[PDB]
Amino acid sequence: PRRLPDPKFGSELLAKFVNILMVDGKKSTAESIVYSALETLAQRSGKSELEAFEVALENVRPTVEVRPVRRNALAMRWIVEAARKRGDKSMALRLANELSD
Amino acid sequence: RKQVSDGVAHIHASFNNTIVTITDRQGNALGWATAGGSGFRGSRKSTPFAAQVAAERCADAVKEYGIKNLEVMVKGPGPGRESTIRALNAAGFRITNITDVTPIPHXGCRPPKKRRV
Amino acid sequence: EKSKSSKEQKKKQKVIQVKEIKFRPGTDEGDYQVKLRSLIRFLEEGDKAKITLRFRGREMAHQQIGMEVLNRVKDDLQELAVVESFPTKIEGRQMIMVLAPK
Amino acid sequence: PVIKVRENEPFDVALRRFKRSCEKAGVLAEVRRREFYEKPTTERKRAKASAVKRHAKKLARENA
RNA sequence: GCGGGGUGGAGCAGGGUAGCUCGUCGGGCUCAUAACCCGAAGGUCGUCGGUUCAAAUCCGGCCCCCGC
RNA sequence: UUGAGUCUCGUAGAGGGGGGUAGAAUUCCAGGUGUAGCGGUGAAAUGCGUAGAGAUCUGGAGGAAUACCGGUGGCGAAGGCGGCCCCCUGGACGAAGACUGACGCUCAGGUGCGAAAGCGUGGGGAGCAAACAGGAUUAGAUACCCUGGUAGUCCACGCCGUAAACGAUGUCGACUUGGAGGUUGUGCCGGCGUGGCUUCCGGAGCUAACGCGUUAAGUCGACCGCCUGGGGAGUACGGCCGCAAGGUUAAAACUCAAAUGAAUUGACGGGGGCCCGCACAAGCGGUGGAGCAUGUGGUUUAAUUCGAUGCAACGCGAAG
RNA sequence: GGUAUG
Ligand SMILES: NC(=O)OC[C@@H](O)C[C@H](NC(=O)[C@H]1NCCC[C@H]1O)C(=O)N[C@@H](Cc1c[nH]cn1)C(=O)N[C@H](C(=O)O)[C@H](O)c1c[nH]c(Cl)n1
Ligand SMILES: [K+]
Ligand SMILES: [K+]
Ligand SMILES: [K+]
Ligand SMILES: [K+]
Ligand SMILES: [K+]
Ligand SMILES: [Mg+2]
Ligand SMILES: [Mg+2]
Ligand SMILES: [Mg+2]
Ligand SMILES: [Mg+2]
Ligand SMILES: [Mg+2]
Ligand SMILES: [Mg+2]
Ligand SMILES: [Mg+2]
Ligand SMILES: [Mg+2]
Ligand SMILES: [Mg+2]
Ligand SMILES: [Mg+2]
Ligand SMILES: [Mg+2]
Ligand SMILES: [Mg+2]
Repeated sequence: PRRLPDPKFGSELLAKFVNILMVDGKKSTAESIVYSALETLAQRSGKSELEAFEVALENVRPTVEVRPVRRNALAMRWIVEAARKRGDKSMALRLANELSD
Repeated sequence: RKQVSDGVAHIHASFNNTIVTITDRQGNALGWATAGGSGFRGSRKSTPFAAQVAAERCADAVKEYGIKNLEVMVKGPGPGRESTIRALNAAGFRITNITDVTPIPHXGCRPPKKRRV
Repeated sequence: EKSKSSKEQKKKQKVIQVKEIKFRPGTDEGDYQVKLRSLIRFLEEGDKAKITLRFRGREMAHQQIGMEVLNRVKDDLQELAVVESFPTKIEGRQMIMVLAPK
Repeated sequence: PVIKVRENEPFDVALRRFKRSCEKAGVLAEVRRREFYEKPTTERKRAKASAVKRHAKKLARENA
């Protein structure tokens, strides 16, 4: 003004991602959607779940110059926004399909 | 057509518009291009970028004459003074002498009245 | 193309704009005549005139004062004008007679 | 402001020299003052206020 | 007599594919008002059909209506 | 002979009048090259351009003004005066003397000079530009803005006689602490003096205060001009002056109880400077659309009890 | 950044 690691992969970037996906404090609901999405992603790509997630972020990450914290924050926000718009049936698959694309 | 080794880039940089004209050394017109003719209209013309584009299209007009040397002759207080010559050098002409024309009366005629705005 | 010129000559066809003189329930003869003059001009120079009367606060309770002003304009601008529209109700606080060149 | 690019000089360095040649010579300031007519009383008034400012800054530099 | 046109209340755009202006109403903005901004309601488009895949559209009749 | 003049020698200066001339720039004309824009604004349009513009280059024509130097620099009674050169010409200042011997100061009336606009006659006319024409803007736009554009601006001669013609400060003389500069002489040995003009600050003193302050608005003397509440009014009438526009001299009735100056405290400013608050920005979730709850306005009613109304009334007094 | 009016 005028004046925590995600517990399944050790990436805080995914802990942030859970938080952006989360609605109404429902953090466990959010966690399941994202993990389900990452395993789905891995089965239809074939990496460790972060590499595919990070390649998916690289395509969205915007370059006034965006600095790298806002960059990944924007990317993840745009991914989640893009995912929620779609007509795939669950958010897990919406997220998996959006990440794939 | 004729080939010309060395040319002259006359940059009429007014406040509202930029005219870039490549001539021979004797001031015979080879090609010209303006910010107004570069898909900028109104006060879009009076930016450095619109002059930059006008320079590039002027360079493209005089590709056939096979010019590599240009002497620059910038004239006026226009926003696109330096952006033209920068973009002319980017086209790949070796800029020799860089020179400010700009007609100054030594007194001369009475100017129009000040705009009350 | 200088084609354009065709339009410039085309554009020497013409155009009517409507010009809006706002009267108030109690404007005085002097200013009436000034605004009346403005309209004569407007009209004679080939233009329409959205004449508006604009009741303010309680004045809305004597709308009939207003209507008399309009009716005076109609009756003065008689040989110059025909009265596209007259009002009867007082929507908002306004009465918006539109006159046109006879 | 005539700037021949000397034996083996970059453009960016050469452009800095040209812009500086114009800045010293007084071309953009000169064109702008000659854009609209200033009548002598305005000219003289402007020249007085500058002289007052210049001098008053020296008396602010002094007494300090 | 000869034509034009009949299009939301207003008037004016618009071979099929109806707006635009101002009313008209409500909202927003403001301390308040005008200005400004947004939304909605208003036509079936003179009528009668034929005719065109299309009827504001095309073609005629008719109602016209004023200009003349 | 100390005031006031004259002479000798030298100095600085946009002082004045006349003539000539230089370079830059705008416009225009004629060509060459060239090709679709140019110009303009807050945004546009009018306008200009394929009968070739704008741009660029060569040449020509014409008028007006003199960049830099340039300076709270200079000169002039004031108005004003700015390229360079010559001719004619006015004033100021310094150094030493020599000379005249109060020849002085001020000045009603008078006489002349007197920015710009304006007027008459005849020229001239690039640029600029009242009026005007068109294009915009707007509630309107007789404007501000845009494109054009006539008088005029320029010259000669004559007229006008006014300006915030201001230092809003009459002219002349004498006297009265200082400081820092500028400009222009001059003596003496960069320094040390000494004259003229001039800028800024400030002491006593003065002043309502602001301020002025050896260039006084201080302390005095000479002479002139002028003021006597505001508006009416620098108007009417009369005279004088002018071709005219108008100028100059200059009231009264009446009406008002004020008008006014400087400064103080606020407040305010589409004045400047520095800060803060979920004020904005960055976010996340809403309201505004739907249904319903609730309050209010309105309307209705026999009554729809009274109160709360921008922020700071409206699930508020009412916790039923 | 500039619109007026109580
Ligand atoms: N017309 C009416 O009755 O009302 C409208 C008027 O109030 C508009 C208002 N106008 C202005 O301030 C004038 N200032 C002087 C130059 C002209 C004009 O600009 C205005 O808002 N301007 C805008 C431009 C504009 C005009 N119409 C719509 N918009 C503007 O930018 N004004 C500037 C400002 O307010 O600082 C400035 O005055 C300006 C720049 N350029 C121009 Cl033109 N004007
Ligand atoms: K006498
Ligand atoms: K003229
Ligand atoms: K005091
Ligand atoms: K008289
Ligand atoms: K009296
Ligand atoms: Mg002088
Ligand atoms: Mg003067
Ligand atoms: Mg005297
Ligand atoms: Mg004159
Ligand atoms: Mg004359
Ligand atoms: Mg002009
Ligand atoms: Mg003009
Ligand atoms: Mg006087
Ligand atoms: Mg006086
Ligand atoms: Mg002082
Ligand atoms: Mg006094
Ligand atoms: Mg008089």
